[PDB]
Amino acid sequence: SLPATFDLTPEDAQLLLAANTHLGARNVQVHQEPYVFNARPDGVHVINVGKTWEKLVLAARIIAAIPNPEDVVAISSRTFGQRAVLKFAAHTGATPIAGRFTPGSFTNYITRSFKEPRLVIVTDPRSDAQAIKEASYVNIPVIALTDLDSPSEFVDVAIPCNNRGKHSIGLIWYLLAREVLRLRGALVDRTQPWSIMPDLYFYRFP
Amino acid sequence: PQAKILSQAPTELELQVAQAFVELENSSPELKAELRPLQFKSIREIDVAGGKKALAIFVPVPSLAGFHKVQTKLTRELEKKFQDRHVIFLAERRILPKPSRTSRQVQKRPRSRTLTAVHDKILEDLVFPTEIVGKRVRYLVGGNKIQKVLLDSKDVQQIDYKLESFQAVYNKLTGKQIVFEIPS
Amino acid sequence: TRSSVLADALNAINNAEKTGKRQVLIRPSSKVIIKFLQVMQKHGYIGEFEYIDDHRSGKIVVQLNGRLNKCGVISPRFNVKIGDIEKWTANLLPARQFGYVILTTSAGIMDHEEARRKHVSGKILGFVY
Amino acid sequence: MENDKGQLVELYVPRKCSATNRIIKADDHASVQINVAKVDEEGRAIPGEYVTYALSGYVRSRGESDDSLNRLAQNDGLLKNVWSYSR
Amino acid sequence: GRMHSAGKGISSSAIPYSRNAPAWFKLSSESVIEQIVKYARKGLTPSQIGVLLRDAHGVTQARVITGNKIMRILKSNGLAPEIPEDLYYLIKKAVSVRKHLERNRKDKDAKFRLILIESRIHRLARYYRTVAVLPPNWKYESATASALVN
Amino acid sequence: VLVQDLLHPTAASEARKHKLKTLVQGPRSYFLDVKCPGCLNITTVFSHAQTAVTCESCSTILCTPTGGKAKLSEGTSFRRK
RNA sequence: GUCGGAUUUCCAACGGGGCCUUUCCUUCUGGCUAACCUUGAGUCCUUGUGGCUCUUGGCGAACCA
Ligand SMILES: [Mg+2]
Ligand SMILES: [Mg+2]
Ligand SMILES: [Zn+2]
Repeated sequence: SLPATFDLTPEDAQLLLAANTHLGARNVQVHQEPYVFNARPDGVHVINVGKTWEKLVLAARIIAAIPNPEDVVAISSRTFGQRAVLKFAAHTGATPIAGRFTPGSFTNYITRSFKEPRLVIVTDPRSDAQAIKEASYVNIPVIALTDLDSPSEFVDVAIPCNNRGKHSIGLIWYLLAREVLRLRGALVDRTQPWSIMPDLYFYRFP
Repeated sequence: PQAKILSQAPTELELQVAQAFVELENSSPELKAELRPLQFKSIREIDVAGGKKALAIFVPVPSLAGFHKVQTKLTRELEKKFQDRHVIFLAERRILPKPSRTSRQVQKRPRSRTLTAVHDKILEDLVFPTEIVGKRVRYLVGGNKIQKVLLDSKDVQQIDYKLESFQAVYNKLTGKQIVFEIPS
Repeated sequence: TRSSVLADALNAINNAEKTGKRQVLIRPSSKVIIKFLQVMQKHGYIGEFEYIDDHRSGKIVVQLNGRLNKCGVISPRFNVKIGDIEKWTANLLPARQFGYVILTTSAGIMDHEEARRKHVSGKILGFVY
Repeated sequence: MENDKGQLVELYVPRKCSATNRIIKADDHASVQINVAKVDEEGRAIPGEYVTYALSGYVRSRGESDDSLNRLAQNDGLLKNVWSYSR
Repeated sequence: GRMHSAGKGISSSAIPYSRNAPAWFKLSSESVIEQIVKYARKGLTPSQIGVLLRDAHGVTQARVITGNKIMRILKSNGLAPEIPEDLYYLIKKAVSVRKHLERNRKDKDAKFRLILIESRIHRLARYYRTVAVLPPNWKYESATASALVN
Repeated sequence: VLVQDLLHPTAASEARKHKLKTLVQGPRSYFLDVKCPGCLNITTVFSHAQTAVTCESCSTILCTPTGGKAKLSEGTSFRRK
């Protein structure tokens, strides 16, 4: 139910490997073992980035399918994710929560931060735990960026990457947004690479 | 010697196979010395849905030991002669009926004579010389059993063109279905 | 020790269904487990199951849908007169409409409604719903 | 659920979970529905056609939601070579 | 899971699914029967015999190559011992412990363990006793036993 | 894990299970054809041999038994089966 | 169909019985039916070893002791 187009492109893969999204953490939850490709002699695991890709395409189809492009929420309290997410919001028009996720932002209609998503995307399912926990109280689907040691509780469609290094983060977010826009029609053809650099998504401090 | 090889019943196929038998020992010194003491009881012909048939050969049990030392060449020659027929060698094992609740006097009917043992022997002979590595009954959602036999990888080619034949033969002799499969 | 096989079989199946798994690996197997499962299947409480030979006593792999609220074994296989069935079904099953207290009679193993129909009775194995 | 006149008589036939075939009930605020987008040859997703799944709150709490989604999608044409039937 | 102790270890010979011979084996049945009797005459117990054939003479299973069990092979040729062999070894053990006890009367643990062994002897005994592989009157006593092993 | 195949497990994960806890238990031991050059005769020796096997003729010890496996002597030809 | 119930054909259901599948009650000797023939006879209609009953000896399936 997807064309010979959507398959992983040599260029894409180059990007990924350049940003070491393939570098998985030292321990594997029994829940993410199928993602793990092989383990290196130093104890660092390798992720089937083909699967990283297909999960990206999936998360994209979902982010796409939501009627009002405002409802989708990107989240991150994680430093790097702040920067990346903000842009994600910009190009995709989704709503962003960088930094401190106020508790009860999904319950409690009285507070000013009250939002009623129809999909949450989260950078780190551990540091952003509460947003996941809270999404669970109100039928809100979570799509996360999980390392191989990230709690896969209350998440559907995990994207196996590398929550640690900023390159991996930014890259994944960017690829995500790009795929979404390719799905909407915003970036007409599929041969055309994104005019925008992934480095816009990277975390920079002066 | 077509009446010499059989045991008290001459039919067309049986006389033709006994005659082929003779003409096959007539062209050898060791094969003739081995095949001559080898008698066989009866023969049965049963069809496959490929357009051809199969020749099951009933053998007295205490002779099968010797029959197995020759069976590859013997079936080779008997298949080169009798063409469009898949030749199979089975033993003759008498099954005893299960003791009824009012069964009068019966000696403790041994397990070798049990319906189970016998059918699992028919399986065993059906695929000589390849060796059965494990069986597996499927219980369907329609209430049909399917016995799945698994075979080795040493003599695949000797039997590969015969699988379907078994599925007929067995079905004619046991009433049970069967499927064959080989370990990846 | 392993005193009833049927007991551990049905226990495994139940636990698995609660976890929401999709397959279980029963061991060992029995003519009885086989029959019990065939009856479970006839009413579609489980999908299809496979018996694995190993010369000892086989294992079984059962696939299950999710239609199984609880199956269990009633333990000392009490005898049951025909009129008595009504009381068992009045206790175990959640409803007069459905469910099955499955028996062992001299006319084979079967659910209780088949026992009603064939007009026989025997001992009581367990119960499905 | 019918009566004798052959007419249905429930409040509602409820949503079953897709992974688990168990019922999702009305107070289960951890249950979820997933719309995935049907796509064109041009790689555009149509605004109003979805392949949708249901998931019990149980499966998401237990942390099997993901793997469940994988299998489901893969079998329903969305993915390929993500989810193995063997492990 | 282990009478007379708390431990629950599983450890045993598995067995091949194959009921019949291995391909790579090329000796006759009479060969190994001859070998077996030859070893029994040397004085061995069925166990040690099978171990020898498994080790040196590459016989996987006695009952495979020869359709008979090792014990049946010995009984066929009149080499069956009067008492079955595991029982033999149990009694042997209890004799040993009882002797060490005669010297040491203060080893409580030895007294204890002697009791356990004796119990196993008793249970085993009654089994053999029932299936008539031991004479219905046969009985273990300490003096009797020391007379048996000596 | 919520769904899987048990009748057809991966041979990888299967060869790592304990001897008994597989889909059908079967030994993990094998047999060895061996030769000491000073005899030119193949003996067959069980991989986890418990008795130290001597060659047919010469009083030479092919292998000493240890815990789990058999420790074959230095400078000895062997081959599986 | 019929002058409220009626039974045949079409059809599933659901139970029961007896067989054929290597395979269920086994006989032994004396009495009683019909069936196979030996055998010449009789009544009918297609010119009949066709159908229905006889006269001595048995095969097989029920039957009683
Ligand atoms: Mg134990
Ligand atoms: Mg005790
Ligand atoms: Zn030597």
